[PDB]
Amino acid sequence: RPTFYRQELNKTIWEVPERYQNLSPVGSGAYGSVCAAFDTKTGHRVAVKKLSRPFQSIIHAKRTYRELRLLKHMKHENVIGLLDVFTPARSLEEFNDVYLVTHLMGADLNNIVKCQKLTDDHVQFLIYQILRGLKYIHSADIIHRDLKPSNLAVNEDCELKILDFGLAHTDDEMTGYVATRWYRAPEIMLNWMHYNQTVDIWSVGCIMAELLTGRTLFPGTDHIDQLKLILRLVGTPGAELLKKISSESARNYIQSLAQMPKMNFANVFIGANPLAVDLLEKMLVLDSDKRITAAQALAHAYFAQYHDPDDEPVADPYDQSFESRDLLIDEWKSLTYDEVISFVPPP
Ligand SMILES: CCCc1ccc(NC(C)=O)cc1O
Ligand SMILES: [Cl-]
Ligand SMILES: [Cl-]
Ligand SMILES: [Cl-]
Ligand SMILES: [Cl-]
Ligand SMILES: [Mg+2]
Repeated sequence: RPTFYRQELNKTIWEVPERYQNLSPVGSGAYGSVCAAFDTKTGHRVAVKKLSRPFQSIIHAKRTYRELRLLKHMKHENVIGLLDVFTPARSLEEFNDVYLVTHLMGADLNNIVKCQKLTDDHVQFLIYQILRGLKYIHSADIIHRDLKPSNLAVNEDCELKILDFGLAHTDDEMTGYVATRWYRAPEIMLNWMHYNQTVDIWSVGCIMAELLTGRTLFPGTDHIDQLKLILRLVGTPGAELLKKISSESARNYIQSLAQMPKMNFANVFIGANPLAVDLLEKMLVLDSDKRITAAQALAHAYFAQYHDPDDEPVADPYDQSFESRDLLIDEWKSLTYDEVISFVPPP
């Protein structure tokens, strides 16, 4: 066990191993607080996150376990990984606090999109890396659920990592003119379907469109306005898809709208590479069964310059049976403690 030292930063106590030096606050959320630091063992600049109230309820304890399980599994060049996890506690009986350590990320794709002039080669490389990471995530039967520009880190060499997996966002967070909803698939925006991995491909289509034009694709002022923007571009549901729609709330509202045809994407995305237009038409489909998958998209001709089927790896299997398990707070807490003490750092 390393030696730990204590300090108070912005009214919070931080108790961390001596290896982490020069802690400086960089933000707070509802799930924790974050400090930048220098890691003397590896030489990296790191982000250290102290979870807030990790075991305050059954829901919160299960969420803490879920986050740690996910971060310990993800080992891929285009996905955020876990550098370290620690607790100052010396036993399960005194265990209360959890700290997570990752590489410190600078710019996100929002910063790139609003300030930089992107060539077609830039869009190719950025979307290629998203899809490479998504092939890996989906091969473990994980759904990201929250892909958007602020959850994609990008460095000076245009290299990209996927961040901030959806841990299961409030109704207030998705209300009104908010980027938190602009990238969500139409079948989940009003919970007309259960989540599945095809929702992430819709999000990729929205992101790629925004890199090509510099503008949000579906900036709705509320859920209904956003659905209308979507249906104007892709058309109202055809007979084949309506037959598959199980939700009675969806059918009733959908049938109240005048029918509209799918628009011509070459007249929407003026000047874009025709191969980019073709890929967008394969992502932005209402029938989620018919959307292109991440593995299929990597082989599309738009990525010919970067695609290498011997360098697009899949994940080890990921056991999610805990998600259907009913446990007490202290049982989730003990499971989390086991995962903290068994962590082995990357080479
Ligand atoms: C405006 C329609 C919203 C919607 C509702 C359901 C589905 N179902 C499938 C299987 O893809 C897909 C949808 O796009
Ligand atoms: Cl140390
Ligand atoms: Cl503790
Ligand atoms: Cl965003
Ligand atoms: Cl597993
Ligand atoms: Mg985020």
